Amino acid sequence: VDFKLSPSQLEARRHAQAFANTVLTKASAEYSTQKDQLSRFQATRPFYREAVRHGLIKAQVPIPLGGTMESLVHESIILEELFAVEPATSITIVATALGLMPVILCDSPSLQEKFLKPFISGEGEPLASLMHSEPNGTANWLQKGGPGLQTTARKVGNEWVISGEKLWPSNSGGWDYKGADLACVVCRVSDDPSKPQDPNVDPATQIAVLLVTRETIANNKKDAYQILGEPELAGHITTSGPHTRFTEFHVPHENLLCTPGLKAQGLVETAFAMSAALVGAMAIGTARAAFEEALVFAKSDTRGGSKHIIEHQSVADKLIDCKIRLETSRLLVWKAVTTLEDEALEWKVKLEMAMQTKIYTTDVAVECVIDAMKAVGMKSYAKDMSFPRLLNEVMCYPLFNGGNIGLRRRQMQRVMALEDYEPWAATYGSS
Amino acid sequence: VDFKLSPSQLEARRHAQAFANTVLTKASAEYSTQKDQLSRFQATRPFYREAVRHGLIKAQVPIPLGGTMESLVHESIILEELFAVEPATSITIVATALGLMPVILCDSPSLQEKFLKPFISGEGEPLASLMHSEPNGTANWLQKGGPGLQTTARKVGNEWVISGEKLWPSNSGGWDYKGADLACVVCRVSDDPSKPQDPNVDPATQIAVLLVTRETIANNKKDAYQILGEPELAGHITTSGPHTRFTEFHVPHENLLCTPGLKAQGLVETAFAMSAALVGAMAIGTARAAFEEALVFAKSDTRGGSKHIIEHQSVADKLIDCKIRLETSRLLVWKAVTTLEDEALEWKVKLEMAMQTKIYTTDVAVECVIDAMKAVGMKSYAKDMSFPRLLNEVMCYPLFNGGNIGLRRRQMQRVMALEDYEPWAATYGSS
Amino acid sequence: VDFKLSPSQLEARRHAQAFANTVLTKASAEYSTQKDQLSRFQATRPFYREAVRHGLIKAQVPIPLGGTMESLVHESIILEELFAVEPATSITIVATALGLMPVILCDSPSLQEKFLKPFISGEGEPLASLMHSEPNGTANWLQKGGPGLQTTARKVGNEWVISGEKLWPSNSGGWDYKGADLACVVCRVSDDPSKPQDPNVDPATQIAVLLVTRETIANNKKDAYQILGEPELAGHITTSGPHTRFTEFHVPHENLLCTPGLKAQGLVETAFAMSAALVGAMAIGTARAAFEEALVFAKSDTRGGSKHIIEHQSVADKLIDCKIRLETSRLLVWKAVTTLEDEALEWKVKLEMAMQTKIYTTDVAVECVIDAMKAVGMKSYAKDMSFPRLLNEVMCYPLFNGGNIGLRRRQMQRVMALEDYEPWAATYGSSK
Amino acid sequence: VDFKLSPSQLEARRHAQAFANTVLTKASAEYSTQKDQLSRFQATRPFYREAVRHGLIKAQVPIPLGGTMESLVHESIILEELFAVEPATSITIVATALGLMPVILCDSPSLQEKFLKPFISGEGEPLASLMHSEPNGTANWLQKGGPGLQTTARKVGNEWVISGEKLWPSNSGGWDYKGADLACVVCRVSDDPSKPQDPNVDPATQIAVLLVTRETIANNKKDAYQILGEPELAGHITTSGPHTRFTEFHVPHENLLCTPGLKAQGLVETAFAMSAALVGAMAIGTARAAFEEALVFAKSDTRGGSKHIIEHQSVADKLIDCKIRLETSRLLVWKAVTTLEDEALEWKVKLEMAMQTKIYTTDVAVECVIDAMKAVGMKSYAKDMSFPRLLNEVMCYPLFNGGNIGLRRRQMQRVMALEDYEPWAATYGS
Ligand SMILES: Cc1cc2nc3c(=O)[nH]c(=O)nc-3n(C[C@H](O)[C@H](O)[C@H](O)COP(=O)(O)OP(=O)(O)OC[C@H]3O[C@@H](n4cnc5c(N)ncnc54)[C@H](O)[C@@H]3O)c2cc1C
Ligand SMILES: Cc1cc2nc3c(=O)[nH]c(=O)nc-3n(C[C@H](O)[C@H](O)[C@H](O)COP(=O)(O)OP(=O)(O)OC[C@H]3O[C@@H](n4cnc5c(N)ncnc54)[C@H](O)[C@@H]3O)c2cc1C
Ligand SMILES: Cc1cc2nc3c(=O)[nH]c(=O)nc-3n(C[C@H](O)[C@H](O)[C@H](O)COP(=O)(O)OP(=O)(O)OC[C@H]3O[C@@H](n4cnc5c(N)ncnc54)[C@H](O)[C@@H]3O)c2cc1C
Ligand SMILES: Cc1cc2nc3c(=O)[nH]c(=O)nc-3n(C[C@H](O)[C@H](O)[C@H](O)COP(=O)(O)OP(=O)(O)OC[C@H]3O[C@@H](n4cnc5c(N)ncnc54)[C@H](O)[C@@H]3O)c2cc1C
Repeated sequence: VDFKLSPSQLEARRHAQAFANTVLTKASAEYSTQKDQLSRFQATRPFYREAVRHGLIKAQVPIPLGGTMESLVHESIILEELFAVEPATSITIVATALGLMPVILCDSPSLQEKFLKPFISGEGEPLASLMHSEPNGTANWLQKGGPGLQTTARKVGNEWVISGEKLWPSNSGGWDYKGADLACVVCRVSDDPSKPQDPNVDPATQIAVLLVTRETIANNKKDAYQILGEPELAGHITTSGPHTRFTEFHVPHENLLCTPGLKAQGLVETAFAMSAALVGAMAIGTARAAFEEALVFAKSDTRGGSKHIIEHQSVADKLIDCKIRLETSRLLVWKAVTTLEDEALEWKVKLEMAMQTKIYTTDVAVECVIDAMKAVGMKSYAKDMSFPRLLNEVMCYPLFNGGNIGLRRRQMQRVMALEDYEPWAATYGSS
Repeated sequence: VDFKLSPSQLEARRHAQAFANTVLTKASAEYSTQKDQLSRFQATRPFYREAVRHGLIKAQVPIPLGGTMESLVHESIILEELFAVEPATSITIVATALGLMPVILCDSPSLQEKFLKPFISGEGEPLASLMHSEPNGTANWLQKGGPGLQTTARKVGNEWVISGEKLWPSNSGGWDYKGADLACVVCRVSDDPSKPQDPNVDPATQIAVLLVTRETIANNKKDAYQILGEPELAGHITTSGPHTRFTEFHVPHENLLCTPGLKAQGLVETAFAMSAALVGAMAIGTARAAFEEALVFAKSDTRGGSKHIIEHQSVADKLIDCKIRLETSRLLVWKAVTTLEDEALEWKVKLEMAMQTKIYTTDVAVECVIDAMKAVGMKSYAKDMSFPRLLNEVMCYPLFNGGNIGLRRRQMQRVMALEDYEPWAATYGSS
Repeated sequence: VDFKLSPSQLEARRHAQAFANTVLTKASAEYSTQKDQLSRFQATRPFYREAVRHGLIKAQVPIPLGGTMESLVHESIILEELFAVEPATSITIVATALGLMPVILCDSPSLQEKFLKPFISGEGEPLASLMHSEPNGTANWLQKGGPGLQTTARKVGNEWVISGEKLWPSNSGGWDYKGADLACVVCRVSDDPSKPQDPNVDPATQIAVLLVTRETIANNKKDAYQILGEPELAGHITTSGPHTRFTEFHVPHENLLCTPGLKAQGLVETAFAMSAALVGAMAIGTARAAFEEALVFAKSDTRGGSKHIIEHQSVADKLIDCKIRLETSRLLVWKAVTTLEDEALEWKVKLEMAMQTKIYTTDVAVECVIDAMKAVGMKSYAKDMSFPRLLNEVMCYPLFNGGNIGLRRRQMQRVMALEDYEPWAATYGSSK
Repeated sequence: VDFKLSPSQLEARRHAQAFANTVLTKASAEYSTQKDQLSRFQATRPFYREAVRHGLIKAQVPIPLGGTMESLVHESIILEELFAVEPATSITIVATALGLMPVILCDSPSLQEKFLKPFISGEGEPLASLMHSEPNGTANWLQKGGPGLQTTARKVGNEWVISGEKLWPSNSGGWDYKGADLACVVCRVSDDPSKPQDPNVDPATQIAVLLVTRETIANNKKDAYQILGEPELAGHITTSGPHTRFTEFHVPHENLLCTPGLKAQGLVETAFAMSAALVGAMAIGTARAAFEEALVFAKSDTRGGSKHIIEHQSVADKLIDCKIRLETSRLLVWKAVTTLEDEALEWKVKLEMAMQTKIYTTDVAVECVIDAMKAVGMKSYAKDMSFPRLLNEVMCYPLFNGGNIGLRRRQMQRVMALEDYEPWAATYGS
């Protein structure tokens, strides 16, 4: 076993660090003045432009598919460096990666070649979005006997017709509310949308993913695709994840990602299991920023006494606790992405590892920031330090990309409950 | 041992509820338009006027002194209800109450009579402020061999001169920066302000409190009292606790609160101990709002499944923990304030009890809000729910009114180390 | 709202401390030499005898029933003091109180006179036991469509016939495996125990509670009542809570506590709700022993340093955390028992408050002992300090008297899910 | 970066599992029958003899020194599997390993050849002990201004004379109270043993380590080495770790491990930093055993309901928390022992990683056993299940090998305060 980093992993970090300090630091001046989420998203566009120019969007796509992604560990290193400085724009890149994911993961070379083309080109500001989440919630989307997804699709002649709404999909409306360059819209197949899901059919068998571009939207009536709102978020205030409504929205059959059913469900699951592991690097960056600020304060400030506050056992204990959390978190992330990439392992082993990573890293990032604030004391509470930003940003992570309580713990529980569950298969091999 | 609320206690609750619901619910429409801390604070003035009209500022002064304060339990119940709805204005009442505490507590009926006058009157918008906090910190203000406080007073004729800076004390500059109606100003006595605090005298013997009114500020040079800045706070965005420089600020010897030394220190200590216990009522209110919003949602939203989410064991567990935290917190506060009102108990017993309460209630209120958010899920992260505001507001409590790590734990630690410490004396009497 | 203790409350404390110090401290010399759980329990009998002679068994019964119990706060005070010193015997008093509770709680003056008599007499060592728990578990006993209690009862002639097994109930086989003086056996009614519980009958309608005395077991054939085993416990090593089998065991109709069904269930629930609140006083006692052993040590020992270890912030933070846990716990127990005594409040309100109390106090006591051990350091791991004993003892509380995970949180969850749930009813009263 | 185990790491696992199953499972029948720490310890001798015969004492010594230790990850793997079955004897192997460390780590080929020889032989049941801990405690043993260690040493001609008491060093008195085969006794230098440590000299500059054998004990007066007492322990009931008193105990100058001072302290510091990391494997072993037992139970028992209790979210949440604690702990331990083997990293980087690991893994292993018990419920409280044993064993770890509160957090805080502290040097290089 090995923990050493290669020259190009070391370079990937140097490059991501450089980008963060030279480019992303300048972003606050532009978005801090805007009146709302959308404007603050729009003021972010030139920084996403620079990220594309630096190859960061191209690096969200595997090498065999024309991108530059060297590995999932390189990816982890990049995300942590970025989120250590400024989640603005950084969150657009990662939201774009998710959106590309069902396409990256399908076994259809011609579909990939067409749809990933803008994203590997090294230019523009193309945006991808995985449109899964809904106003009514999705923790229970695969629950047999339940409502199911409220965005449905039916086949009409040689087209699919989407009806229903999405909420929260990052990047989905695009820069101008005329759409992301690529959106993957997860639908429940229903022939009469006003009929409840059949309580006797397994919900996973009814799942379709329909690709939807700016062109698809142009080719529809204006009212067929409405943005009804843009949530005002506690943190990550520069992202866009609108409330969209599809009313008799027409999509070409050739935009069906694969055959509706368990394969389509499996592509969503694998995309979201991969983000589950990666999202830990986001959490580590944010909490690393809280820890490093507090550490530098504690080593340079006596707080009106006769020694630096790091010499007080209780200040030390908090920073120790922060340190341990960050350390165990990065290890777990790296273990998990490395598990995901191992072709010898059963999916359920990869899935379980990814769930654990998401649950642990996200919950523990929150503790890390709060402890860092407690250690710095009253000064962490005013906006001339980073903490107020960090505090709101960190609380996203346990909630988002499938909430720990409703989704990730339930997915893990389900694997653990199977007869053939091998707890240590990712470590000690399969028995 | 009895827990039953009196008719006067239930009236105070009803009364505080009616004020919060009819008056403080309107506050937000006003201050959300303003674009900085002071603008927001001033927009709060009409609601503080209303609070004086409802007699809330007068309810802060005991009966034997012309105010209507019935008991500390009444006060606990009042603060809980205000904070469960709106910390705007509510925070001003409490900051005013802290400001008046040292006057309320001193041996001197003529000073009590002259300075409390505008607060017991029922008219105007009088503000008070107890000015202890400094830019360099205060956790070590009483450390022997330390630099002590940096706000110092010297005796020059029939006057005291103040040199130094203050940060954070809420209300200190009044509505307009011409000063609070009654500021107490905790000072280190130094004949030569440019000489370091002598490392050989207990710092608690150099303490002096000087009463500074809007009049004193008018009877001084325009450059003798300056507001250097106003912190943009993470939460409690409508409060004012600015950066204040005293340069050659002249104060009448008659405005001296008591004898410099252990008595002056004891007065600051007794004031901050009372606020330590009462701060838990603010923290309970903020957390109670988080819990009840989460509870109402759990009991009425299925989150796209077949049953209300409270029916999920993991969701219920979160709410159970919130509930427990809130219940133990309230008991501890009521026990704390009762202990402070008992005249048979030594001071160290009331101190230790008050310290516990500040530490517990404020740490646990943060947990309660985060858990409530986790139980609600993604929805809790947008501003059509209260949680974003509550999260920011709740992170104030472990940090403010003497942070737990630096101040309250060491105050408690000092007491427990004393040779004659009786841990259970507030419960089973002294032996 | 008022926290002062009365002279009679201060007397209950003094009396219990004196009892614990002078009597209960001699018990270890006796039970430590014994080779198994039963022997350790038997070696405890002289100390239970002394408990009776000090009237501690009579203070488990209300005054209106000929007992000397003054209140539930008095009770809580007494239990903290006893558990702060030694849970041997102390556990037997409280097991007995639980076993007496269904009888104490019924509305049947003649049964009370009859069955409670030996416990109010100040004589002998009479044992009671609430026999509910079972080999297969009880967290799901009331689950519609589940198998339900495996101890069943059927009426034959003017008698009931008990079939099946209990496990865990303290005192249940009495001093000698010939039975507690009074056991309340919780059964599910069933005419043919070979048949599964009916999945369309609400389980709570099928509950029965049968009084089983030493007289009742003597009147049965030898193999109708058998002790099959005695669990060897991590802590509370001197308590007895055996594995009992009933095979065709005959009980007289006159010993049925009340009509089978919801009223039987309500009796069990009420008793376990009361014990839920009082179990917190037992947790408080154990943890307080830990906190105080550590506090003393921390202010007497420098651990080769120049200042007493209480003077290190990390050590203080532990003790501060222990103290906060003990103070908040005690407040909650007094709040809960006080709420339970409040006639103006609905059952749901009392139940919820008791569940919280059990959950909080028992979880947090564990933490309190572990932190105290961490504060003292390596020395806390050797049997010449109390900690090894306290750590095994404290882990019982979250698991026993209805575990927090399977039972108590489920009970509280269910109350919280009711449309008419008022969270602060016990503080601010009901909104109609 | 790589997580894959080599063929020989998987073989070391198989070998440790098989030995734990075929041999260690029979230990309890012997020691349970016994009445006190020592007799329980002595009842363990045949199982150590089998550990030696299986090559396990030899695998505690590096290959350059004639042992068979393949690497510190192999070691981590070996200990995890041992402690997941039975800590008895298992503990004796690691106490021995620690007691050999300062000889393994010194740079003195003649001391190494001489003192490591019994332990690489494959024969007997030789024991080693690192005798550092004392009745008055050791968290403050390096405190300038303090009393310092209370076992002192002074030079008399061409020998050293030891004066003081040790408490807790596992194995120290050997099997029969006539001493470990090798003990490394750590003393403070004091010409006058009744004189208080000079408050003006750095205590680290006065540390000495003296090698004591069964022969050094034999060559002394009967009453110069007294075993005063044997603590009865909450768990790990089969170890010996006596209260020992040296009164005028003569050691040949040649048995002095190195030059007194910073270097002797450094040998002790490195030995305990290595153990600080490996001690995490033990804690994983105990906690894994708890977790596996609770998992098997939850997947096959309905607790009188209609479904396996693992289908209840509250139960699954406990097992998810245990699983996470174990997974993070193992990753951390492997990161730490690897960090320690990296010649390119400075010591303070290695120290800090090791302290993190001891603190995290041992704290978290406790919560893991307790959460496993709570998921299982009442039945976990009785001795027909493993939990009562596992509960007492697991509380050893946050407290032993330098307790977290007094020793390991202070060693870590001290590193974090240095001007040159690089938090991420072990991950992102210097
Ligand atoms: C809304 C609001 C209202 C406020 N109202 C008032 C008011 O009315 N009047 C007033 O005077 N102040 C007020 N303040 C400030 C408040 O009282 C703070 O608690 C005060 O500034 C002291 O801060 P601190 O406890 O973080 O200590 P600091 O001195 O700032 O220390 C900072 C941190 O350093 C560490 N530290 C320092 N010394 C030690 C030590 N000896 N041991 C262990 N750790 C140590 C601790 O981790 C501590 O948290 C207000 C602030 C806010 C935001
Ligand atoms: C910045 C940001 C980016 C986002 N990116 C995307 C994106 O790119 N694409 C996308 O599709 N979505 C995205 N989302 C949404 C995000 O992925 C959410 O996690 C998602 O909406 C599901 O939320 P939830 O986990 O709270 O589930 P919900 O269905 O909203 O359930 C909420 C809560 O109900 C409870 N609950 C419900 N069911 C159960 C159950 N069966 N068992 C136990 N508890 C239960 C839990 O407490 C849970 O937390 C984003 C959101 C944000 C803020
Ligand atoms: C000293 C001592 C004294 C005792 N006194 C008595 C007594 O006087 N009378 C008596 O009858 N018993 C007594 N007991 C037993 C005690 O009351 C136990 O709590 C009882 O056996 C039930 O145990 P349990 O809560 O673990 O439930 P179990 O039914 O055994 O379930 C075990 C575990 O399964 C899981 N589980 C099962 N169902 C669910 C669910 N629906 N949801 C979530 N999780 C679930 C939980 O993790 C639970 O902890 C005593 C035990 C001891 C050690
Ligand atoms: C099975 C077993 C095997 C062992 N093996 C060995 C061995 O082989 N060799 C050996 O030498 N020892 C051994 N030990 C002892 C073990 O290494 C202990 O950790 C050691 O004695 C140190 O104890 P301690 O950390 O509690 O510190 P102590 O000095 O005993 O202090 C105890 C407590 O005091 C407080 N404290 C003291 N100073 C401070 C401080 N400055 N700051 C904050 N808190 C402080 C802390 O809370 C600490 O936990 C063994 C013990 C056992 C049970």
